[PDB]
Amino acid sequence: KPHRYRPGTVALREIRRYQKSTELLIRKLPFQRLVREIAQDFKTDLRFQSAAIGALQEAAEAFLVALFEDTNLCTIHAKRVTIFPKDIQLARRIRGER
Amino acid sequence: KVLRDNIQGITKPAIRRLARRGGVKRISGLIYEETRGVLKVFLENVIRDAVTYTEHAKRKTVTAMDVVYALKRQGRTLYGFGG
Amino acid sequence: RGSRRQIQRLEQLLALYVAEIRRLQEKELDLSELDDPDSAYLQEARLKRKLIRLFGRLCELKDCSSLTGRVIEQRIPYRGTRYPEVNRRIERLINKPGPDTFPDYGDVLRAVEKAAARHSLGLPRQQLQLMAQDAFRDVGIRLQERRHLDLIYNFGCHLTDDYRPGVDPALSDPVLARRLRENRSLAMSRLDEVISKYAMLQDKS
Repeated sequence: KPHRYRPGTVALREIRRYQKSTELLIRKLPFQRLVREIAQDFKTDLRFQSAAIGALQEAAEAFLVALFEDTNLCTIHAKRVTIFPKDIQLARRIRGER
Repeated sequence: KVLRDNIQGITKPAIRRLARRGGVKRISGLIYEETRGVLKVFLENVIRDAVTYTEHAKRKTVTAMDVVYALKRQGRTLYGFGG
Repeated sequence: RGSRRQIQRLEQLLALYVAEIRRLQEKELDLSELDDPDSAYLQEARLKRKLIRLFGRLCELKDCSSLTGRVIEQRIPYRGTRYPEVNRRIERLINKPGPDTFPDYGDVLRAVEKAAARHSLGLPRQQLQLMAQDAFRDVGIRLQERRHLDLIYNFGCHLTDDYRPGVDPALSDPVLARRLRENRSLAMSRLDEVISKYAMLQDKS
């Protein structure tokens, strides 16, 4: 059982959230620019807490990955196949949401 | 016949890696555009609810808390957060 | 054992990083700021990276692993087949460290085939395929569960740490509740529509 480091000045629950931020796959500049793109259609005077952008990004990447997990789980072939839009849709109907 | 779509924004390799993170190793051409489109629609959906909360609070800033209450309304993604 | 003084100095820096991260988390970005490559959000991201590197260096200095107690660090056991040799290879497959661990059917089938071949189990093709399919299903559920918990136990920041669902403003304002209900119907149709749009496009090709 590996030795665990527990900083005296920062709780691990904080460290874990910062760690997950570094694991995100979409570049953060294009991500915030996509939020801007959406926000412009609502209201030109909208502001966003930085923390809100981060929450949006963490959840959005999870949402996308789960769509692929579901498609993966519904795809059973001896030889590997390329995933198409129809595959996502069916898997969503079998395993996915609403 | 074949054609390369232009964009500014979310790159093919990011989308390939998101798919891979879900176990999907091979995606078709349309998956790239579809992934960007789905991502945008999901964000619109969350932001629509978040701004509904923001306006209810009579604020002009969307807070992380507005985004949480919104996310909880979008189904399984954040299900169970906060207890 | 690492230098006590240097550990103390580095841990102070670590907390200094945390305070600045929190400050940036509270910054309010207008539309022009969301277009800025040096926005508070990007500064915040850079600092989280810097902090995680420092955390790692502190782990080394204290002769510890780099674990942080993430849910995805927890091993998922697999004992689903009647062949322990197969079970082991599957368990190894699904417990490779990091956020990208999620096999496809082919990965599971290969693991079954490889274990069978290595230990000369003499299992026929169709039996291997059934074994792999049952396994893939079982571990798929557990992998999604572990990631989901990893997300909800490690989400947000100090600004959201006092959230609880019973404080939702919609619970005591039916006008708000009604608009959110209307939003929900739209949101579901919008998602269906984009998923269907790309299916339709595939059909025209």
